[PDB]
Amino acid sequence: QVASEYLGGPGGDAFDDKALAQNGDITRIEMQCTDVATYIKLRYGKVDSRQWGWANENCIQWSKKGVKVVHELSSGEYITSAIVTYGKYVQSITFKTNKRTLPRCGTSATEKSVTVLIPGGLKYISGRWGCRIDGLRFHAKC
Amino acid sequence: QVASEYLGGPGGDAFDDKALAQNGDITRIEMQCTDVATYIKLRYGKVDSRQWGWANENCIQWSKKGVKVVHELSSGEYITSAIVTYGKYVQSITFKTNKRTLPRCGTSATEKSVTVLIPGGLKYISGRWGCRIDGLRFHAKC
Ligand SMILES: OC[C@H]1O[C@H](O[C@H]2O[C@H](CO)[C@@H](O)[C@H](O)[C@H]2O)[C@H](O)[C@@H](O)[C@@H]1O
Ligand SMILES: OC[C@H]1O[C@H](O[C@H]2O[C@H](CO)[C@@H](O)[C@H](O)[C@H]2O)[C@H](O)[C@@H](O)[C@@H]1O
Repeated sequence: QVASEYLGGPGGDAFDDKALAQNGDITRIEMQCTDVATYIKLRYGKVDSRQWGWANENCIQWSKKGVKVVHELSSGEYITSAIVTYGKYVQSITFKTNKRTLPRCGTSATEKSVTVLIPGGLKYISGRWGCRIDGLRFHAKC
Repeated sequence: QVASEYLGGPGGDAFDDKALAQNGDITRIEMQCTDVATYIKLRYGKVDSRQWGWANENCIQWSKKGVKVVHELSSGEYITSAIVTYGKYVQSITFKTNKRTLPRCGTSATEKSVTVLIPGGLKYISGRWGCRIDGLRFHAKC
């Protein structure tokens, strides 16, 4: 059960998709994307997680909201790396799969950048959330 | 298994430790170090690789040489992060493990930098080499 280091800060509430991933492979990525990433929501098999971020509409006081971005993954498509910029919060996320690169969620990439290899493909994510994505951790199929 | 991008230039000869890595986890890191890193040589279990770099002593016409730096990894110690600065060649390499940060090899770190995180630990390296380290690629365990 390999896992990256936790990337981000201590705010928000803890979430962990571990149990949900027992449905199977990640089949879908949903995020909300502006100058930063404001939520992430993965689908394991047929089942979506909760919306991890943009806890409520009044969050518009502390950041932009953004556009709902979906990447449906095809059979046998696995997320094998992520470029993450982060500090107190997750700022931007760029996923790469064994089949294609995907656009960055979060047009600003000015904070500390890190390229995370995800051995075996991404199995699931954990992290912390509130108005946005306080932090992420990548759990690998390894 | 999952691997990073190739970091560096097109010169030298390709090398690949994949087959050697079947002999075990990385137990030792040897590099030659001046203002830049001029070779790298890992040990996989008890099996040493060839010296990847500093092909011969007249390489001194094209860069400084540097000193031999050896770091032995303890049992259960693995490389979780590599900061590489590079351009036409690899310039500097800073390894971090799950137990410590090792000193940078290559005192100059002015070239383009990338921090590669490897959850579960680096399994092996590949790349290109001649008088120095033309390029490096990092391979995870799955
Ligand atoms: O509701 C008041 C606060 O809203 C935000 O704080 C929430 O969301 C943050 C980012 O996800 C979390 O770090 C934090 O713990 C949550 O309370 C806003 O960022 C705060 O500045 C507001 O005080
Ligand atoms: O053999 C003379 C050459 O030495 C150097 O080139 C070798 O090492 C380089 C760096 O590792 C490689 O890029 C190159 O492929 C090798 O031939 C030097 O860089 C050359 O100028 C010399 O001709």
